[PDB]
Amino acid sequence: VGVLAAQSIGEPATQMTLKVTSGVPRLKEILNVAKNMKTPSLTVYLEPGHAADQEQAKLIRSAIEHTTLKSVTIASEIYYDPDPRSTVIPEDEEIIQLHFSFDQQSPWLLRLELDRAAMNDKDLTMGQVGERIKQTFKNDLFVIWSEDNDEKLIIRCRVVRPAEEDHMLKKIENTMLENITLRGVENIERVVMMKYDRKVPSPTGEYVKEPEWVLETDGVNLSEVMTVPGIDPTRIYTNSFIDIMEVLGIEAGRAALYKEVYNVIASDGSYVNYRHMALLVDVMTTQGGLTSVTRHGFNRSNTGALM
Amino acid sequence: DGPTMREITETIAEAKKKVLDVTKEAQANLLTAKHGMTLRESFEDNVVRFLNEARDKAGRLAEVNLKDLNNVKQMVMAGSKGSFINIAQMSACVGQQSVEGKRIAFGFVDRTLPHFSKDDYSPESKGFVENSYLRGLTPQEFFFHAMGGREGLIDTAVKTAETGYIQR
Amino acid sequence: RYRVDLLNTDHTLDPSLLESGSEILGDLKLQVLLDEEYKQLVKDRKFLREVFVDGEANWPLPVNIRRIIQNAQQTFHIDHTKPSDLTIKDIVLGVKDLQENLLVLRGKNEII
Amino acid sequence: DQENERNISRLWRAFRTVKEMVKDRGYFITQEEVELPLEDFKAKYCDSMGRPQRKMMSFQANPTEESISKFPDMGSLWVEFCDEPSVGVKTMKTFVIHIQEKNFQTGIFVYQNNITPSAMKLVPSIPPATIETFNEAALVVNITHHELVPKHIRLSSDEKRELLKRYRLKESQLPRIQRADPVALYLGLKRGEVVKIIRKSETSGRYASYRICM
Amino acid sequence: TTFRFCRDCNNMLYPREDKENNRLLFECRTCSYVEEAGSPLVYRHELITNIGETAGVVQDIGSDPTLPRSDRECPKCHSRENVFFQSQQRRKDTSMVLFFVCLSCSHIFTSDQK
Amino acid sequence: HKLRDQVLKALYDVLAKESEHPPQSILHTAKAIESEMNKVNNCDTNEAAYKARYRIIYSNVISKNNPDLKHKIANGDITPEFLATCDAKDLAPAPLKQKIEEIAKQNLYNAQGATIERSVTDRFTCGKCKEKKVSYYQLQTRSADEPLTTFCTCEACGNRWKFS
Ligand SMILES: [Mg+2]
Ligand SMILES: [Zn+2]
Ligand SMILES: [Zn+2]
Ligand SMILES: [Zn+2]
Repeated sequence: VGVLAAQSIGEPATQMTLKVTSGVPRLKEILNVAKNMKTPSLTVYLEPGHAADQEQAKLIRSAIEHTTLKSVTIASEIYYDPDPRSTVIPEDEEIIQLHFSFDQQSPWLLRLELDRAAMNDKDLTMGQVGERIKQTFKNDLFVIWSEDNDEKLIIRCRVVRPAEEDHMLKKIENTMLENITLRGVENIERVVMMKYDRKVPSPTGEYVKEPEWVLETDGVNLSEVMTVPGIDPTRIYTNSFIDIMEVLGIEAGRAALYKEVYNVIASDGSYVNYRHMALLVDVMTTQGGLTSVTRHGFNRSNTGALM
Repeated sequence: DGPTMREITETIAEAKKKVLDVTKEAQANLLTAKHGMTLRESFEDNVVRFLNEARDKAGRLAEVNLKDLNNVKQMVMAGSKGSFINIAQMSACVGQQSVEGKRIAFGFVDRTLPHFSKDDYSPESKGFVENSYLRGLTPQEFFFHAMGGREGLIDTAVKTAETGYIQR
Repeated sequence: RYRVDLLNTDHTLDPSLLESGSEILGDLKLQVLLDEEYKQLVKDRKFLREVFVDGEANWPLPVNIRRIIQNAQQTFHIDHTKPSDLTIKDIVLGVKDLQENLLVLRGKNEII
Repeated sequence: DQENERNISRLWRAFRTVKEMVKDRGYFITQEEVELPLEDFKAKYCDSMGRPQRKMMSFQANPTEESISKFPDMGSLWVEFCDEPSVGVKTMKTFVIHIQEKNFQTGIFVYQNNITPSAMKLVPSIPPATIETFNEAALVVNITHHELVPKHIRLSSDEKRELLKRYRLKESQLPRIQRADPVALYLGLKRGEVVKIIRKSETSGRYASYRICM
Repeated sequence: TTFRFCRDCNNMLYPREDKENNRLLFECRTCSYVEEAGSPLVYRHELITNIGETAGVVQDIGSDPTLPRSDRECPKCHSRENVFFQSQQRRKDTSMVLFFVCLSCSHIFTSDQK
Repeated sequence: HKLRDQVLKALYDVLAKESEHPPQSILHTAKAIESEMNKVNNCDTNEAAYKARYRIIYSNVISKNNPDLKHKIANGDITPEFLATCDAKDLAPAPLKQKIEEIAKQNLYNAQGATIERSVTDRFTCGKCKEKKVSYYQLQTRSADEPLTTFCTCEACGNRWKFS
């Protein structure tokens, strides 16, 4: 049966095509893990209590997607401001008494400006990010920022310590741009919304194509994504079946793996009976863990030396 | 039939006219800039969708005109070989040959082939195929046709070795 | 489609379909048999709706039923008028007879 | 408000998950107890305004009548939530001494964050008592309620012996399951235990299967 | 933002701060020449730009025969001849705005109307 | 009493600095003490969020655009209201407001993704629902010995198939 299954699954691999990786290299990567993905896409369904609430969907995407300073940084300039408590720049003067209503610092001003649109698209106000950059050090950085409602959002920061300024301040600038997370979970990228539908049992006892809203992405994680509120933890799903194995369990892993391989080979040239595919999936999972059929993978087992 | 031929002609012509209108709208900078993809990508999507609708509308018209004693229509709806796509392809138009979805790339600078003027996105420019088989081609269309076929051959001749390895 | 009520009104059979169907209208025993197999069927419906969330009808399966009963019709030459010689008792016991008589695993223990 | 509220909610959900874990491992809990309202738990186990006092709502539990019916040996189990972010060796030492004094055999521990290996080294002490550690974020979501995982169920050694003598196997060719699996730590099983698994099959719906812990 | 050079010796000037008079003094690291700075601006990163679609113009663009020709006029000289061509910047998100250069007014103008 | 004197002095300054002069200075310090005593009602100088709301209202006053906030806050728009408002986006001014709504509309559009539309015809028939709403698409897969595949999909339900 396994031999017949192997020949059956082998036949339509010769009729393949070559966005999202498909075709022969995708099949090879799936069958021959390769702790590497090339497509970290993971699917997320909302809470069913939020059916078609677009503001809810974008609130969720703002909650889930990681950003940096560089996501919102445009204007990053440096200045020499001699008076510590009076600005040479004539625009920033009211903010002095805004924050002024702790002296032994360099008279060197670093100054950052962001986008209003790229600020509140992700639904964060500038007060808490000024708070965030304040609290991440609190010891070395005297940090001043404006109101939200100003025409140009500004950050004023200085190094405080009771010659040798430029390169230190440049490196600290580079560090705060490259490292400081804002919200979300890192290794997750841009996220978009499709208007999918789903066959759903009717209250009168029939079926109906009903719309709903979904989340897709370009990054992979599992240990954090069910934690955030407003999310179905159950029906989450990812192509990257190794992570499903590791987080959930090997039975869920083989189910997900069979689902993925069925999708790939049913993209075209479908179909085959389920039993062959299931036999293959379960025999390559039946060792308590994933096992690619390599020179090293299944062969390094308690198995006959001649095979 | 000749009247059906000129209906094919004017169908392709109005497709070209709407393409020109969309290009003009792009060239005056005001567009939707459709969500998800980029401005140019949306432009490519619009022109591809327009030309494909042109092609198969032409094919539908040709097939419904075609007679009941037509022997190759008898062949195809009899089954064995050929299809509606084959008949339309060989009788009315070809559609834009392409490699990997994008139409024929800017090989030389600023343009497609060195034989047009600079900086064009017209169906002739990139090389949407106008004519059918029967009336002939222009050399540009001939060349693009060769491009697509050669792509098919090379992908087959690599995938055969790869699928043999994975099957074994 | 499936509701049969031997003493009630709306889903009652037409007794022109069975010679021994007029007199049985109101019998308790036959009604109990019909009701319990009806409950069996509705629990099966719930089970199927659980084990397929979508609702797909067509599925791969062993031996076909439609064509085999079709050729049964066209070989033993059923007409359009005669009520059958069948009994409700015969049908509802024979289905369970064949139900147990499908035998894939020869064995004796509880697990088998 | 800031993340105080989601911290409270996460603790609430973790408490929920632990409760169902103790339930389906076979220990007598009212099933109604797991749907305790979030605001009710907040009022019940916060001190003044926003601080939950994790040391005190930790609770004891007992095997069900059916649990004793299947197996002859489970003592009572005991759970804990420390407040310390990392876990101190002396704190866990007091914990394990309390477990030994109260004569329990199952260690159910929850850490806020990482624990030193100098605490981890005396974790496998005092046999036959066994000790286990979970993370809250690891137990923020009840894993079984994900629809992809099938049902899981435990066996007796008697039933395992019956299974072996029926299918004529010998103990090794049967498919395995890792000890470090999430469902394995969910069920708390150790080596030598056999797990029956039922999943919703697509040619017969209900379908037997078997795994051996290793 | 430009890099001044010491007029006594053509070398890259560096910023260095006065110790007490609180002024940026661009002192040469080669020679002793020093100069006060006009603005407190020193360094500028500019992580976002959108620039480069226009330039590269020679005074005889139209001398090349390969550029196409149109009949829209220059809105300074009203001559109907023209040379049109697209952006000189090539990113994957540059626009299909067009640039129109004439010979009579010798002027560059566009077709955007937002 | 450092905060309850500092914010009172702040409102002393931001009401004396107005073109709307204070001859009713006792009324204005009544307004200030009302503002501060409802301001503490969130925090009573015991919560760290006290200074944030103060910064919001303070810089909204000192914003200019707009200056008319001073006039409307001296002629009405009572101060215990304007802790519970949290209307910082809503006020000072309205052109910035409609700018924000345009921004939000633009972002909500641009977060939407790819929606390739799958042109259909009635030429073939589905397998699941057997409808002639075929989301057809055409492409070549196999070797040189054949034409295209005749790929098929139903858009009425989702049924993908192929023709021979
Ligand atoms: Mg061997
Ligand atoms: Zn010099
Ligand atoms: Zn002109
Ligand atoms: Zn359909």
